Amino acid sequence: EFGHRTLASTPALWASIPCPRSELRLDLVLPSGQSFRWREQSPAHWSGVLADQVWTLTQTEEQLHCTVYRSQASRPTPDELEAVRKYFQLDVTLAQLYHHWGSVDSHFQEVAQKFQGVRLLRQDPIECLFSFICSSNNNIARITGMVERLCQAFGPRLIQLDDVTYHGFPSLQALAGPEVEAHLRKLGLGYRARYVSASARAILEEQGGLAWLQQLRESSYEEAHKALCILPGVGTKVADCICLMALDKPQAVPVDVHMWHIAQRDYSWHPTTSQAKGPCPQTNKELGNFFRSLWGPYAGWAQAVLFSADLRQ
DNA sequence: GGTAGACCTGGACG
DNA sequence: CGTCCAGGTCTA
Repeated sequence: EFGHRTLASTPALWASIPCPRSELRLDLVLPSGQSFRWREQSPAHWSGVLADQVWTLTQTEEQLHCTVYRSQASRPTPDELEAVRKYFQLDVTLAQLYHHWGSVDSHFQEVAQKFQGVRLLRQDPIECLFSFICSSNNNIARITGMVERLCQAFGPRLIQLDDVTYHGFPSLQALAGPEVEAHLRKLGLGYRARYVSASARAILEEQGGLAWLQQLRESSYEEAHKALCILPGVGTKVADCICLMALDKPQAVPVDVHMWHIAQRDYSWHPTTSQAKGPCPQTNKELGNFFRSLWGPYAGWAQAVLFSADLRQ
């Protein structure tokens, strides 16, 4: 048996974590632009790297089926499945949050019907940092390719399924190496080729390496957000992403075009205390606060719910 | 402190 | 085929 597995082709190799489509919708999470490393190689079967390992994920109505490629084949262990639960944060009950945002908001309660199972992935800081550095002034379609080539170039080779080889996300040492930028431009990363190199070296030579970054999962949102921006290619929008998706700051509200349109069309929002009228540093910060008060401690997850709906719209 | 102007690039539209 | 735009950040 070769190629990517399916629930039908290789039943004996799939374990299932109990999970209803209301709690998680793969087709509304993985390609939604949180991670750029999941592909639907097979219909309803999403494959990608998780915890330095390849997985294929598919879901029924009450179960989420998982299969792992580690050299002996076997269904996922109890601990390997745990890695999956951690990734989708399956302890955070979406049904509750949905009730709360719908309870204190009407427009949400409306869109919160057609779009369920939209949660946040608990991503690794490094992968998330550099992935979202490539997102600025760019489209999800492009970003995916850039991150794919980036990983192929400087990422550890994992395994090969079909004509697809998977790579662990590059390390700081890898991204800081000589002539990385020159290499990354060949991969068409554009002006962001420098941002990656600079940030890799900045973190590893001026900040304290990996330790500095990871220790922001304990810091406060305000602390971490402030900490990130000093990195090249990292502004408020990019920082809010890293915080929200990797740094465990659920109140982080990434403000961008989509969020600014939604904040002008669906909430008729208007910059109260701001000299300007458009997306200037000031307003964007204020806009975020507005959602943090509206939706609360998890204004970030709520954003992701609407943001996803707006994409497939 | 508050502002446009630009950028690498690849896909849409007029 | 030129103008715009996409999960914006860095600049005189």
